[PDB]
Amino acid sequence: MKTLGEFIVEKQHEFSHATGELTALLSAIKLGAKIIHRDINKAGLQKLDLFANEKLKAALKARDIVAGIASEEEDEIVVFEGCEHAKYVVLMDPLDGSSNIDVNVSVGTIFSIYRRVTPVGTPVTEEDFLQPGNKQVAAGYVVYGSSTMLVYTTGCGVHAFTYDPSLGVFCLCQERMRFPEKGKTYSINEGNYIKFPNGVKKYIKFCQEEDKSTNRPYTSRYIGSLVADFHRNLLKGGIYLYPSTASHPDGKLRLLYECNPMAFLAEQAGGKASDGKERILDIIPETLHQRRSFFVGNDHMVEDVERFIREFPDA
Amino acid sequence: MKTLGEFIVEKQHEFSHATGELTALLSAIKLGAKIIHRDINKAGLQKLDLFANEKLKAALKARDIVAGIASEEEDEIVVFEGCEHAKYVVLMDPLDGSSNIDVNVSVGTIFSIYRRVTPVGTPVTEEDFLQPGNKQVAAGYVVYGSSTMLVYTTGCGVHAFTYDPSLGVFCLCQERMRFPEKGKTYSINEGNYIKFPNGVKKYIKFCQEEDKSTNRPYTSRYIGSLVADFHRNLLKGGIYLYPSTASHPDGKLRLLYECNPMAFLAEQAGGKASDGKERILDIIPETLHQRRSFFVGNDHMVEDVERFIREFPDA
Amino acid sequence: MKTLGEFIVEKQHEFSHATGELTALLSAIKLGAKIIHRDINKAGLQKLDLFANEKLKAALKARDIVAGIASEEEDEIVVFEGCEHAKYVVLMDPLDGSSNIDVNVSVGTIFSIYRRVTPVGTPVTEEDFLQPGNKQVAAGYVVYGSSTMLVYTTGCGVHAFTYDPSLGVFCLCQERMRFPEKGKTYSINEGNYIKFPNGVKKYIKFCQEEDKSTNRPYTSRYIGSLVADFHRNLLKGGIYLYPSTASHPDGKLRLLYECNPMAFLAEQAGGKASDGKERILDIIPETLHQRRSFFVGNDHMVEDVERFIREFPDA
Amino acid sequence: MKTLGEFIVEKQHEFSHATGELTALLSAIKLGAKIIHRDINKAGLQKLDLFANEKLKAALKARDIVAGIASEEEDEIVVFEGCEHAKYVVLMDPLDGSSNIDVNVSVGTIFSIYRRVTPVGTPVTEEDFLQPGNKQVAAGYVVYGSSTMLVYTTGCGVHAFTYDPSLGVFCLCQERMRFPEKGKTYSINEGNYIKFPNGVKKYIKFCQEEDKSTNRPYTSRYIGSLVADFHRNLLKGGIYLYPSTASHPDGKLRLLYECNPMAFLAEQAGGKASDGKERILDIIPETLHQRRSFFVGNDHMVEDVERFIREFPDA
Ligand SMILES: O=P(O)(O)OC[C@H]1O[C@](O)(CO)[C@@H](O)[C@@H]1O
Ligand SMILES: O=P(O)(O)OC[C@H]1O[C@](O)(CO)[C@@H](O)[C@@H]1O
Ligand SMILES: O=P(O)(O)OC[C@H]1O[C@](O)(CO)[C@@H](O)[C@@H]1O
Ligand SMILES: O=P(O)(O)OC[C@H]1O[C@](O)(CO)[C@@H](O)[C@@H]1O
Repeated sequence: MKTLGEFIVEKQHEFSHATGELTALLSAIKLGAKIIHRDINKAGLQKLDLFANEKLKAALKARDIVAGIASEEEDEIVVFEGCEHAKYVVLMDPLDGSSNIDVNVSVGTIFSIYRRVTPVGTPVTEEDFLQPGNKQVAAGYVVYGSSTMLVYTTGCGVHAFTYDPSLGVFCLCQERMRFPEKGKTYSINEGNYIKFPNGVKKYIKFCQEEDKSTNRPYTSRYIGSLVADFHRNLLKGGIYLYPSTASHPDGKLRLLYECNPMAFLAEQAGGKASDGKERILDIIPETLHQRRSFFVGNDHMVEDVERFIREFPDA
Repeated sequence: MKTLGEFIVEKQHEFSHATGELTALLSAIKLGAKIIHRDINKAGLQKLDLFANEKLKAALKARDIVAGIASEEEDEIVVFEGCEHAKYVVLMDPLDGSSNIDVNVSVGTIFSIYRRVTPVGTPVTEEDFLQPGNKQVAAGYVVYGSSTMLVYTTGCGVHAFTYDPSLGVFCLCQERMRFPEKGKTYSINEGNYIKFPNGVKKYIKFCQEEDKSTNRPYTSRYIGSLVADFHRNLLKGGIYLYPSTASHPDGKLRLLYECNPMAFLAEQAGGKASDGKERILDIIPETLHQRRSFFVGNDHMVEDVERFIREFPDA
Repeated sequence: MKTLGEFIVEKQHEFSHATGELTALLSAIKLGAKIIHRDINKAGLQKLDLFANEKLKAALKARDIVAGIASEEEDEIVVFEGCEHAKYVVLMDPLDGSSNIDVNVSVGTIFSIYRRVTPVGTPVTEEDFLQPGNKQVAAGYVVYGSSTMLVYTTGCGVHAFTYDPSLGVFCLCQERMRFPEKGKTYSINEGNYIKFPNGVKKYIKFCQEEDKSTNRPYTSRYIGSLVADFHRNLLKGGIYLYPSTASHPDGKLRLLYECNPMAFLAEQAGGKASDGKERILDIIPETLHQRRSFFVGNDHMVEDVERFIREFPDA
Repeated sequence: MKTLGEFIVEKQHEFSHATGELTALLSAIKLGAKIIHRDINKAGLQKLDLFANEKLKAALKARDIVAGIASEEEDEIVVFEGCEHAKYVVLMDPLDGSSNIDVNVSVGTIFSIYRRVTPVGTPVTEEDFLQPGNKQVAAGYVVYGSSTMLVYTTGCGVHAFTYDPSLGVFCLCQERMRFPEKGKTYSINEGNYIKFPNGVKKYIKFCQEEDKSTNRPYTSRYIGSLVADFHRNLLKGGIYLYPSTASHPDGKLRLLYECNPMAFLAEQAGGKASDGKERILDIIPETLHQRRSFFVGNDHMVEDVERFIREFPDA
């Protein structure tokens, strides 16, 4: 058995070799993950979003390693007083899958870590949080399901750890997660069908056609939690889609707090992350809460989606 | 706080007032639930189906309260040697949602309890397991999600309990679960679209139409675990569908191990359970592993499905 | 692995064959044990005595199996309203080893169960609680140490179970506990030396003499918790002593809440329990809070104590 | 609530301000503590000494922060291959209180940390482990009792943390532990009376005299585990004694693995640690497994012991 902290130490080559800092950063994350897990694993016994938000903020501030954070739950960025010396910033989706807490269905936490651009000693600015996904030095998520797992990458593969309640520690369970050769599952809220872009509706149809030669029709799975749907598709192969709709002209997901980190992860796993046309990681952010269409998963599936959008433009 | 065992004692009027027996029966179930939960909550650290199966069988035999069991994992019924005196039989789906174990997604256990028809002292026969759903004296499920819960009914409402890891006991969290007034979510594997009965495809379309007056289009949620999808729809309102397809001419779900218990539960919660035409609970079983189309959830939604099937017969 | 409840079922011959009742009784005890354990295992994170007291009382009342209880923490007996039909009474030392809670040292719970003498339907009276130890139908203790264990007897051996935090259940770990052939440890608060009866001081000296032929000098162990000292001496052999002193003319331990149950246990394990002269179990109680000198453990050691008291009377 | 790791960060002034290293060191310790706790909390469900030994060694090697270790269970010192660059060495008593594991009585782990004297890059030598107690830069213990706690010091007070099973993390419960103004408990194995040094026997007598003005006679407590007896005496006041006997001419405790660390702790808490004549921390070690008489606890009590030894020399 190998713990997360022991793995961090063992993989010196990652994170620009600043091993000491990576341990402090993830230590904050897992502590928050342990705390949130505790409240969630006893939910029965707009509320937990705030709790997760506060717990993660406080833990990150307590390691005196982060200069400030950006949260999907907050309007502005949060500058940690006394941490003007820190050189890292974190963006996070404290609790992804809000509609799943009360139903005892999987939810998760997403985090994205960037190295600040603004001078140390001084206070961080939106400038530090509006960097393109391709500049992240770290990203990952925590999934609170039948078991609680932490998954992350720094640019050298996707590593997964499982919390062992018997010990109270996270243990390595998979060192190099990779999408399988092909996918056969699509995850999308088909309820919003009529309002989907025409190219996406064509793709859906494609998925439902009978062609055993290509494993079609595909299987449909949609948990309602991006972290949970992503996790499954990475292990079993599949694609997750959330295009623009009536309610969300520019998609629903936040580009900075959700799209980029999951994109950095999908890619490090051999997958692909797109907004239907361009690479999510190369998009230049314009606002802190900018949303974006998201298509992530097996490369061939995302490509298919991209192709249908091409051949069938304008919803 | 009130435990499951203390609730059993307090609700003497239920289970034909044979309180002592109900406690032994559920004690077996929760023990199995605790054991399975342990292996599942540490899965990372066709396999668990067998483990759950053996654990539940052994626990039920150890209470010397059940005469024999029928399992979805077994070809024949299991007669408990030395229990020919027992007067109850149990049918069970040890682990529902096989495709979810490896992905850390919710799975569950389903159980159905009948009073034997064959004379005590003698060994139980399929006759005891081929009774119609409306004769069950008890039914329920265990859902292993962000938290582990046990849900059951004996004919007087649906009761839910949450496992408290801090104590190692199940506590009441909801004494009378009821479907809300209306539902706005449909759960079905849309991947199998083209092969669905024509009436179901029409219903799907119905669900996707824009009519704010009726909360349409509906939301789409499909976890892939019947227990998890059912649980959510009961708390939030919704319908779960699994019609006949190419792969499953008579639906996929087993009538005795899955349909009947969930049906007894849906009904006790104010919902409705149908195979598209008739009431699941009044169907006379023909074989031990008989499958059946299943439509369960809010009454108005099931009725809609029934109506479309009527107006659009033959797939 | 075998659980406590499964062991209860398997040993039908015990408890006058009223198996159903024994399960309800111990179920109350272990629930209280689980609850107390939870608060104790997080003490750091005259107070717990009250908490343990209330929790045990409530659990016993909730099984609707006990008519009333007598507690070392209470002045009077407690009559359970609505339980006038119950036919069992319980005496208990909710938290034995008060001076050990704050220091993270072992403490325990002791319980004694009698069948009532007064007519059912009517309310129990002190008469039901002032019966001699030899009439107990059940007795045992819970020890909260490095691990939490429940130990009990109904008159057919001493059975021990260990709480498995991984499962949240008590498992059999020893079905027939017996004192070893000989003991080599004495447990007494030697601080109260000068005030000990002369016969006891002689015995102490005896214990400290050099005579390898008899394993002397003996080892001295005194945890300060009767349950913890008893437990060790039963597994490893030894004697526990608490004679009369300046502060306690009639010993410190309560005859009904501490002496009798531990005596019933010592005896069932092949040991012996005395007040220095007579058998604890045959003493006729005079008051609810009557105290008594106590000498329990390996038979040969208790006999030695009895002999010195004889040869050296009057402190 | 504040975690151990967050406290480490907050107390930068300690450990020569090399905060990053202290976190890695204690991280190893607590991981070992979590692992051992797991096996101990399920002992029922010469053996654990070895298990604790291996687990602690491996954890320390995995942080790549220690150059080598000295264990009470090992004949020679252990040089960590690949860690010749490390600049810290650790001496440890993996499992203190061997005679307590099987009886579910408290046991603990003791550790002592020194900065190496030999050149980095090269392999550590006994020279690095034979330094006097006053050169330790860190010391502490883990006590596995009703709850599991970690206690340590670097020279600025004694800090205690309690493991929270609900979270799987150690939380601060006491930042500055100090012996109370006076003590009233003595901990010694009085079984070895006749062979004790004459001065110690006089002290024992002293402890048993009646003099309410000085809280005499004192209370006697002896758990059999040095870590557990020490812990209690520090919280409640008291003295722990283990003089030379027939079996142990130079006392039983090891000077390096037990005496020094506990001494560094006693002192940092306002107490005193002596071998009956000189200060334990200033003794120059001669051998790796050198034993020594030990008298630790409230300063006035140790002084009394020292005085009686003076006035009554030669056993
Ligand atoms: O309810 P909808 O429209 O399907 O949105 C679900 C999506 O929203 C989120 O809950 C929040 O971004 C995602 O986790 C999930 O994929
Ligand atoms: O993979 P499919 O065809 O969607 O089937 C999923 C269904 O099968 C089961 O896993 C087994 O009955 C159900 O729990 C679930 O609803
Ligand atoms: O503090 P003392 O006088 O040694 O008494 C300790 C005894 O008192 C109790 O704490 C209470 O009866 C026992 O558990 C223990 O054996
Ligand atoms: O069995 P004895 O001689 O009292 O020795 C007990 C002492 O030995 C140890 O178990 C080992 O050093 C200590 O923890 C304890 O204080």
